[PDB]
Amino acid sequence: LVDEDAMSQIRKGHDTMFVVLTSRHKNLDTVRAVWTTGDIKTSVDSAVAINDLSVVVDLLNIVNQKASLWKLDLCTTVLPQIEKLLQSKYESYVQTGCTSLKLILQRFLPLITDILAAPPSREERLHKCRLCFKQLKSISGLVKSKSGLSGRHGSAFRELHLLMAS
Amino acid sequence: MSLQMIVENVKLAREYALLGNYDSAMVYYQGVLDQMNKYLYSVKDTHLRQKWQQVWQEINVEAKQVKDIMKTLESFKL
Repeated sequence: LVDEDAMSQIRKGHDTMFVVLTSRHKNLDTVRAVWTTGDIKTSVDSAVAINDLSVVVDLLNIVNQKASLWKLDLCTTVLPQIEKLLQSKYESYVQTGCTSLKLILQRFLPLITDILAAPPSREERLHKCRLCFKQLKSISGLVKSKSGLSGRHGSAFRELHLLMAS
Repeated sequence: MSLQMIVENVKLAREYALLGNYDSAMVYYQGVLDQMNKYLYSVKDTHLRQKWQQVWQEINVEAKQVKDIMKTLESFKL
């Protein structure tokens, strides 16, 4: 291609890149300022309120690395974000949601099952478990709606369907 | 240098950055700046030199933005 053509093709996207990255960094700075308090759930809630999905993804990619930072309460915020990410056109967004979902299932499903199986302070851990179960059931319905036929992210949804077959 | 290759590598750097794959974005940003540096070295036309240097400045802006985002992400302690 000619120089003028190559440069035009390159320059066309620069203004958007600059603005998108500036805004993303501003939003990450806000989230980071809450994160340093050690209140992980409030940090994630702040990211959700800002409603920059790329920042939710970046933050989950961080928290997905250390399951020990997850409290039961955090699942009530993350599960709805997983459902949203599982409907993304971006394979990497789906993958981030799948990773968060696998972490939650491995860390909290036994506890959730124990709490919900108990016979009729403590009513707060029970309340959180009941909410997590309904949110997990919602994701289960989504995965089942998407795995009967191999779709855009068929491989990821086949794996999720098998994992959640319980 | 192949201009088509430079265009493609800018596109890939930007796509990785937009999708939060900052490690790969930086590889492509630094790689394409090296390619533009080599191309500029061959440019004698003064008008083309000015214009390609301006592209080089703009890509540097984006690359620095990604680097600074990565620094902030690394600041999240687990």
